[PDB]
Amino acid sequence: IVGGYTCGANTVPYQVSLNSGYHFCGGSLINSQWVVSAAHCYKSGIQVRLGEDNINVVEGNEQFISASKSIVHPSYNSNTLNNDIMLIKLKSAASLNSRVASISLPTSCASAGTQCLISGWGNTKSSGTSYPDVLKCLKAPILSDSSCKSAYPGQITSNMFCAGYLEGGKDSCQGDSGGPVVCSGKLQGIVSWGSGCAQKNKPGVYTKVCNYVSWIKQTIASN
Ligand SMILES: NC1CCCCCC1
Ligand SMILES: [Ca+2]
Repeated sequence: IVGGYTCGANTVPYQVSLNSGYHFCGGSLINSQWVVSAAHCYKSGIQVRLGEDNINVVEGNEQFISASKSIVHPSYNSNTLNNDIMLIKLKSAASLNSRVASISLPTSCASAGTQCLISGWGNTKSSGTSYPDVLKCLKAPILSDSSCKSAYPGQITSNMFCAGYLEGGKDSCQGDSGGPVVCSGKLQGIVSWGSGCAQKNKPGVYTKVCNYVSWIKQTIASN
């Protein structure tokens, strides 16, 4: 997260870190045994880490649970990043509490102008590299479809939205991939892609979760 703030320990209780020897992606806990992330975060050997703040120190509220399976969206295209969504099932159910909690799926899509919370352990620099150990947060509005399409001609599908600031300076970045965009207590987006981070007229692009609610529910119900 570039141009954000330190969230505070366990203030984003649905935020997970995906770890394969190291943090490589964010995710969102949607019930006791399932996490939603980006399809471009797919890999084998995933351990889901819940209750994290400092991802380099065991602080006492963590639960470490290996994934039993991952399900990438059937229509995910890794070239265009259309349908950039994946479900991860935990080998055992997480113990839910104030610091480890699921985030509700949307019942309807969020509109341009809606204020959202974006979070993750990604790069905090727009040029060069610095990775924070503690969770970073960014408050950012959803942008209009027209401004999103104007920013990224030929690349924005009906399964994507832009959020952030056309002036730059505030954005998600490398390592935030797969993490949450939460608006009015609902998971509306997944950190997906962008051209660099925090660059003028290149806001972050996010997977439009409301389009996938039926798929998520049905997949969970049979897996
Ligand atoms: N805003 C994006 C975050 C996802 C990873 C690519 C970097 C820029
Ligand atoms: Ca920790």
